[PDB]
Amino acid sequence: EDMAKIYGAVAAVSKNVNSSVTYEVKRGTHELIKVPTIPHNLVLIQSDNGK
Amino acid sequence: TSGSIINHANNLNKVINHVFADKPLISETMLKILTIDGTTGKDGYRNWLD
Repeated sequence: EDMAKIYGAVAAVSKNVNSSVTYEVKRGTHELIKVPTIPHNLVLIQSDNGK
Repeated sequence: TSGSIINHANNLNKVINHVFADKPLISETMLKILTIDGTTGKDGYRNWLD
């Protein structure tokens, strides 16, 4: 029974090692909006008689 | 190294926790010697194991 207890203690320590890590890298990634209409900012002015 | 200190502390906590689950590995005769000072009994074995 004592040997069973000791081996369980040692086995638990041996399992405490760590395999790896995982993470997502996203810094600097910004979303893009979409612009439907091109701004022209033009106005046509005409005389009343069209001169 | 701090790596050794951290690794030793966590590993020893697992050993102490395991040996006191179900039937304790150490007998009640030995626990009484370590408990006289005032420790709970888990700490006495932990201190002795160090």
